[PDB]
Amino acid sequence: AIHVGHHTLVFELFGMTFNGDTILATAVTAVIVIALAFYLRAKVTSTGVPSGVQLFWEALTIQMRQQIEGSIGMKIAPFVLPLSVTIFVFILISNWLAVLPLQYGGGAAAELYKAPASDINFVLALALFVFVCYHAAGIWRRGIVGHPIKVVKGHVAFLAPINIVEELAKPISLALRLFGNIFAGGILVALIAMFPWYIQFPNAVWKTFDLFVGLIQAFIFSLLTILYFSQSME
Amino acid sequence: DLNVEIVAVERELWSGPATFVFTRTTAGEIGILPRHIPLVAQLVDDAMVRVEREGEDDLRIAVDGGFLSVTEETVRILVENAQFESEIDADAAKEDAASDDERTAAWGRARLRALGQ
Amino acid sequence: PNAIITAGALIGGGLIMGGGAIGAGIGDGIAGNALISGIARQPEAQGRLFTPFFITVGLVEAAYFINLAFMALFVFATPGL
Amino acid sequence: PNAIITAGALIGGGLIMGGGAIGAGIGDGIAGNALISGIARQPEAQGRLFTPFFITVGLVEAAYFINLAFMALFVFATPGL
Amino acid sequence: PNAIITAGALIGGGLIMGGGAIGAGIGDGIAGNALISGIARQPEAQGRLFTPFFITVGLVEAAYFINLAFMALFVFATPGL
Amino acid sequence: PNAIITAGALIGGGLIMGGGAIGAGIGDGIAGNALISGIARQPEAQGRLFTPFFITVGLVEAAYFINLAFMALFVFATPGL
Amino acid sequence: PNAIITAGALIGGGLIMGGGAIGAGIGDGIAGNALISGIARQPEAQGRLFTPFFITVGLVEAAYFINLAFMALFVFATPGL
Amino acid sequence: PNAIITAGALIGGGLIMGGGAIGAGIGDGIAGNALISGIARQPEAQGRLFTPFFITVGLVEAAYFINLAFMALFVFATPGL
Amino acid sequence: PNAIITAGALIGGGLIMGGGAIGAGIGDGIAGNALISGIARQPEAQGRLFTPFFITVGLVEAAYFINLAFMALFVFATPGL
Amino acid sequence: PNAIITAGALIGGGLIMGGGAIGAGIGDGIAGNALISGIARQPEAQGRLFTPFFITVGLVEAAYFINLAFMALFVFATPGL
Amino acid sequence: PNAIITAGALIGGGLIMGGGAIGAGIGDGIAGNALISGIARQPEAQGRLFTPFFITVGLVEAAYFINLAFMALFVFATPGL
Amino acid sequence: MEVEYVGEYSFEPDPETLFDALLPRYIATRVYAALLEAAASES
Amino acid sequence: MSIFIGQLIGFAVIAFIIVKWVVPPVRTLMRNQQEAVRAALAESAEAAKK
Amino acid sequence: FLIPNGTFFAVLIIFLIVLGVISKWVVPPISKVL
Ligand SMILES: O=c1c(NCc2ccccn2)c(-c2ccc(N3CCOCC3)cc2)c1=O
Repeated sequence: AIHVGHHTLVFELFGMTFNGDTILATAVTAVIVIALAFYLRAKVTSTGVPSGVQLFWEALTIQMRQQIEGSIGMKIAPFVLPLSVTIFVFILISNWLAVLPLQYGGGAAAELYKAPASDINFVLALALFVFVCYHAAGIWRRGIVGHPIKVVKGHVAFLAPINIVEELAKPISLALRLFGNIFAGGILVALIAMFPWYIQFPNAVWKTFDLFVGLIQAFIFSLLTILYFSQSME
Repeated sequence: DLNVEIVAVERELWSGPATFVFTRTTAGEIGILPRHIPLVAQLVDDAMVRVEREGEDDLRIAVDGGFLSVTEETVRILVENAQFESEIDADAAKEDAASDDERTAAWGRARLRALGQ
Repeated sequence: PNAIITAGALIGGGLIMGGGAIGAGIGDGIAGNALISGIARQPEAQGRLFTPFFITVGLVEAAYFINLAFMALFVFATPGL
Repeated sequence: PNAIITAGALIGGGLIMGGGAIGAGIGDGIAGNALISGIARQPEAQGRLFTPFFITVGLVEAAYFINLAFMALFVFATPGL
Repeated sequence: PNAIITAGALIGGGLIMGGGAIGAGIGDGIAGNALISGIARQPEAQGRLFTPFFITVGLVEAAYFINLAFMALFVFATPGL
Repeated sequence: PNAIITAGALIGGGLIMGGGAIGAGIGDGIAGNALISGIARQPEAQGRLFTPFFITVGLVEAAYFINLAFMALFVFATPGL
Repeated sequence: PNAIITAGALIGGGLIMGGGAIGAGIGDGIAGNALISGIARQPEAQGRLFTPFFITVGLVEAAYFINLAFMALFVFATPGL
Repeated sequence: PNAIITAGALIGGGLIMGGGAIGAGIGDGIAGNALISGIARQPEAQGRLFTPFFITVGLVEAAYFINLAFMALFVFATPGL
Repeated sequence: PNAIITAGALIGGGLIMGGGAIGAGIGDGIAGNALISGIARQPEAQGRLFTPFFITVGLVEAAYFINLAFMALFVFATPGL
Repeated sequence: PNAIITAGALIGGGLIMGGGAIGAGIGDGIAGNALISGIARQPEAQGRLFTPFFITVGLVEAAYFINLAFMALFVFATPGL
Repeated sequence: PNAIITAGALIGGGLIMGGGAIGAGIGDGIAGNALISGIARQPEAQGRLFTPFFITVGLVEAAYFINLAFMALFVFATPGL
Repeated sequence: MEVEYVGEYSFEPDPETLFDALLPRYIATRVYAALLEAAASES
Repeated sequence: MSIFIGQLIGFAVIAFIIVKWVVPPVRTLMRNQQEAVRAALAESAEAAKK
Repeated sequence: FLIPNGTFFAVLIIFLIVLGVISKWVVPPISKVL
């Protein structure tokens, strides 16, 4: 049978419970991202032919700057560029790492590395950080008094009740879209684990979707973050 | 009934009454019977036109970059240059349809469509 | 008593996902229809249409995946059990 | 007694959320179709089309949210339970 | 007896709200599609267009809100209880 | 006996009213799409498109309201018992 | 026995009416969309377009009204009692 | 037992007619949208447009009427009774 | 036991043919809308368009009739039972 | 016990084939609408349009046939007995 | 108890796949409509239109397969059993 | 070209692209009319 | 083990797919981009020299 | 499953650390290169 939750390495500290497996997966993806960043630093050059990681970073930064400038120029929001990029890779590397052959049989199926996005804590951390950050940006640009006023007013004043709710919806959905996309997958690949090995082709088909959908979800998450910044920064 | 005025910048080509007029606009094929809604459209660079009227045969026109206007009584077809079926030369059109120049190739293909295929 | 509630929760979650999948599939198909039509009309649109497109998908998927979240509550954490 | 009421409430909430998701996904996809088509026709429209768009999206998702609220009133709270 | 009637009322209200939300979301998306397309094609007609838009939405939402009115009556008044 | 009949009547009335809501909302949205687009293309047609519009809406609303009546006949009155 | 058949008949008649209403509303909206678009394009086309329109509606509403009669058969004089 | 079988047959026939009515109404509306649009665009082509129309209708209505036939089998014959 | 299985088979077949009817009617209506729009555009093309139109109608009717055969399997040769 | 499971499996299979038929019919009709339209505008495009068509149909029909297989599961190899 | 839960899980999975099939089929058809229309308008655009198409498909099919997952969860790994 | 307002229709595929394709044609037609007027005047 | 073997074979299949159909295009793009960077560097070079 | 716990912070800090490394040693160098 399938299980939901059942996190491993769970511990308790400071009066709070922590999912050890989720933290370990987040740390693994974070250290991979940091290794990529430091390899760029060690091998970044403008006077010579770029490295592979340099090309990847240039492409991602150019894309994110293109989305930012098309909605909110970096003269107003230069800080959302280092954000939108990391949110991408942090999510992307988080999802694609689940494509490694790290699934085995306990007889219940288990995985050494389970995608952090499959945990509500990871997605909520990312989504609420984005929420707080772009609300702070909106407060800065419109003022602590004017920002709530323009948030409630929105584009149409008399639609105020439909505005506030949407503002509270942005984070939740921004999280739930990421979690549901990956959590669901965590069940599919577990269900595929019930097949015998010679029937268990379905992993190849789903894994490719997981690559595709993880890339799409990283892109959508980052781009919706940029859009939220564009909206909250006038 | 319809009256079709196929007019060229140089001169007019035909203005007699017609029952049905058919041609390839840039949006696709189109046919017109009387009382059609007023319209403005651009013909494809290789557009061919066919007009059907009482008794007489089908009048086929090789049209170069024309424009079709539909009015509450008239249907006018402006053409940079248009040639009737009775005037076209098969060998010359065949040779020109393969020309490298886009305009020349389109004109040749229009002339072939005026004959067939 | 728990069996009845479990069957009801399964049916409810099935309805949740049926609606979510209908909405997601149809909305994503419509958004992709717009994307494909725009790219066919003006090829370079490739560059600029993935921003509004993935926003639309982002809106279409939300209503789906939120439902999916509320499915997990229905199926794995049945509120009224 | 309460088992039947809870099962009925779960089924009703599933219906609410399925209908809400269908409406939201399909309406958002339809609105994003117009948004994508307009941006394809005119890239500058990128700027001005989000105001009509996000009005639509919001009105379309109102029905989703109100429904969602009442689903929270169905499964967590339960009239007649 | 009251348990069965309450479960039926919950299911009926869920059907009402699911259908109402489907109609509301899809109709609002369709109307906003016309609004967005018109504003893209004719930018100066924005104010000119919000009148026929909010009218149509006002109709669509009306259909929704009537249904909501009834759903409360189903779940809180529950005729025949 | 009256409990089962009343539960069935509530479910049937919910189906009637939800289907009427879907039809009314989607038809009103579709008609409003034409209204908004025509007004976008023709400022003057504003006056003359209200006649074809309210006729269409009149039909779309009619099927809705009839359902409402029957829904009442299902829930307030009960044809069976 | 009669109570179960009555509840089933009420549910079936509700399904009939919901389907008939969805079809009627959406078809009438789709036909009125063409009517409004044609009358916006050509304003003098009104008298010409009411014949194709009322035919379509005549078909659409026909499918609706048939569902009424059978609904009555389901609801009043329930078969198989 | 027939009570249960008869109730199930009534629900099944109601589903059959609901689906048939949805399909008939929506397909007839869609076909009449094309008929009205063509007769608006080409007033003189009505005769050439009604033959494709009544063909299309003749298809969708068939799907309706076939369903109706089977409804009777469910409602009056009740094969499993 | 059979009465329950028979009622379930009847409801399943009702869903089977309801979905078949919805799909058949709407798909045939859309294909006929395309056919009628094409013939209004180019009234001499009636002969050419019947091949794609009949291919589409054949696909839709193949789906519909495979579903009607599976309803027949459900009702007259109920699996299990 | 087995009777209830079989009835539920039959209802599930009826829902699956019904949704599958809706999807197949509507998607095939939508794709054939584009096929017929494109062949109407471009008579010679047939050759190049049957490849994108049978691709998209190939997807849509796939969604159908998958369901069919699983429905056989539900009804012949019904899990959970 | 397990019989009721199994029947509910089967009905829920049937709803899940019905919705998934509807969404996948209709979205694939809608995307294929754009693909066919664009390849008709721009025959040389086919290679460029597959990327927007297979992305769109890749979305809707995903929504399908996710449903296929949670059906297998309901049917083969019934939660709450 | 200046725009002059006079005082107190369907399009395929859209009126803006048609306008773009027709303005060069209008300029060509006016140049042609000028050339014919010049030829008659020269004669 | 059976689960591990099955998922490993699936991973191998997807790896082969990406290496034979996804790696080639991406690789090109990387090389074409590098071409560009080196080229621009050298062109600045020649413009300054010239 | 949907109830958060301390991991919400544990992830957040890590993300911030990444948001630091990228915001200092990635984005500024890449912007300079471009
Ligand atoms: O994602 C995003 C999403 N909605 C997805 C969703 C969440 C819950 C339920 C259903 N759908 C939105 C969104 C953002 C703003 C907005 N408006 C602002 C202007 O004034 C009207 C409201 C409307 C929508 C996403 O960005």
